[PDB]
Amino acid sequence: KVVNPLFEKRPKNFGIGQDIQPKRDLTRFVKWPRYIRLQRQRAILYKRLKVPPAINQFTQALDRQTATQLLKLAHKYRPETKQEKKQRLLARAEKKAAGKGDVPTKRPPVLRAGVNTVTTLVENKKAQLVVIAHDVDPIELVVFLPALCRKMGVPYCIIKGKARLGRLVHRKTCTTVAFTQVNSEDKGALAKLVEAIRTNYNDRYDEIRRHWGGNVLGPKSVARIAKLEKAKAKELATKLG
Amino acid sequence: KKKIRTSPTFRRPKTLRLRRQPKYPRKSAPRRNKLDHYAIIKFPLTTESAMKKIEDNNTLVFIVDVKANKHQIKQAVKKLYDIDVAKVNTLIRPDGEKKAYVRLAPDYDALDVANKIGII
Amino acid sequence: PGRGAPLAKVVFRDPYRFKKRTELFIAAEGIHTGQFVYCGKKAQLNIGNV
RNA sequence: GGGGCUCUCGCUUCUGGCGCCAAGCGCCCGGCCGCGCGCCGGCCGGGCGCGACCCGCUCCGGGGACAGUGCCAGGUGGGG
RNA sequence: GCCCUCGGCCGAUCGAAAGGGAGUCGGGUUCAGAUCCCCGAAUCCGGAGUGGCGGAGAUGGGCGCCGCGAGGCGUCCAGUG
Ligand SMILES: [K+]
Ligand SMILES: [K+]
Ligand SMILES: [K+]
Ligand SMILES: [Mg+2]
Ligand SMILES: [Mg+2]
Ligand SMILES: [Mg+2]
Ligand SMILES: [Mg+2]
Ligand SMILES: [Mg+2]
Ligand SMILES: [Mg+2]
Repeated sequence: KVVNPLFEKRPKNFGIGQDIQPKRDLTRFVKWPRYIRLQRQRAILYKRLKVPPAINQFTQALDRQTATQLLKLAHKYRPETKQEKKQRLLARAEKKAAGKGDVPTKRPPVLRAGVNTVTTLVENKKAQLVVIAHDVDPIELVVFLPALCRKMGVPYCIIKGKARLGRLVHRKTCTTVAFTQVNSEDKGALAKLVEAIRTNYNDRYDEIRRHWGGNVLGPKSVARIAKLEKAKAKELATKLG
Repeated sequence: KKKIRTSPTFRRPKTLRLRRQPKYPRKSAPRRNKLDHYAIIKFPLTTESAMKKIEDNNTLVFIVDVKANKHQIKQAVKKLYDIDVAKVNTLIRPDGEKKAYVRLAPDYDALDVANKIGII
Repeated sequence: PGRGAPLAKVVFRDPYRFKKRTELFIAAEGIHTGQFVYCGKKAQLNIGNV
């Protein structure tokens, strides 16, 4: 009603040979740096190639629910950092001086970290639950653990993120963590984790041994193959019946 | 929903560059200027041509350091003779020394300046 | 120079930025200055079209 | 009406012109007086989205387990 | 200082005292120098934040009034020749 008559639409059509193209998204068509290209092509290669089951088993990781409750339990058993170890030591020194002395005070259960520390616990049957990161980039430090945990009978699970395990032990990255003995109020929670872990990893280790990975072609290759499969099936169906 | 790439070229992103904040000076103290004004002016020329310049063109002829330029010669003559100069012409002699023809300002006379300098 | 075939200087519009692109086509016989040449899948059969 | 069904899943050919840095629409965020009852009277600025469809794993295309490369074996080798 | 936006000489650098390359001429002067010194006429490039002076932009019409008229006041509209 009061709109100024001078205003009007000025549409530009972007057909071929007409008004120049708008500045649209070209992320798909970007000359990327070589380090970005290398890591993206490495991901595709793991999808193309036959991935042996010893390497493919780490693709099967814990679900988001179970990972949360596992880390939630594991947070109650974090190794103490440098600060409160000093406070524990300073309190021990003063308590020793006046006047208890030794006072072992039942050294609390703690989460054991490091691939070398955990593998000795598994060999010694002293680990109750082993948690293995799925993205140990030099993937030889843990390819033997799932088989070692199976034989020794300790339940083991694979979790997403070596950084999450690292944050559990106040470090950048932790390859594996293990559950030694646990407090009584947490035994039920650990028991609720073990039988679910044990159903998904230890019980089906035989078909984990045979489950190869990768061997999936690119979407363009799949689409054109499917087009050809549909291409003749549209006349074979008419042929039959 | 806004991280867009309107160009098919990836360029190195601009990251801030800190200015140097050294924890110690590399040299303890700055070296004094060796080309001071006593080094710039070595000695004045007293040849027949030099005398001709003094009482014809109101010009003082000097032998100066080879690294001194016209601006430096101008300042050097100004402070240690308390005179004002109009222009400085410079050549390098075949013997390797640099010679400066310093023309004084009209209100200054090159004859009494040469008299009190001592090159009459 | 060194070539016994005329070269045709053809100016196109850049489809993505406001600029003029200059090409150096090999001149097919019969093309003249001021002629419009059309390049693409949908170009029609004429002397000079690509 | 119309869906499994096909091309399109398209905007440029008579001219020696011009063509970029968004119009428009929608949703908001600030300041102004102020109907002074709130989507509510109107004025200066700023942002986002659609305009410019969605998704995806190789930039696009052409070769390809060949070519090629490394090592050895036989032939040729007054080019040396 | 940071952020947004824009930004391909798409190649460092070197390579000509005969190629490209703004702008100095006349007279006088020395034993030996002059388009370089002196005299007199110019000229190119660069600089001026507080802006150095002028000139241009840029300074006209409409309506109400005062005023014999000329000329004045208020308001409105123009004005990148
Ligand atoms: K041979
Ligand atoms: K031979
Ligand atoms: K030259
Ligand atoms: Mg340094
Ligand atoms: Mg010189
Ligand atoms: Mg021989
Ligand atoms: Mg560049
Ligand atoms: Mg050079
Ligand atoms: Mg001579």
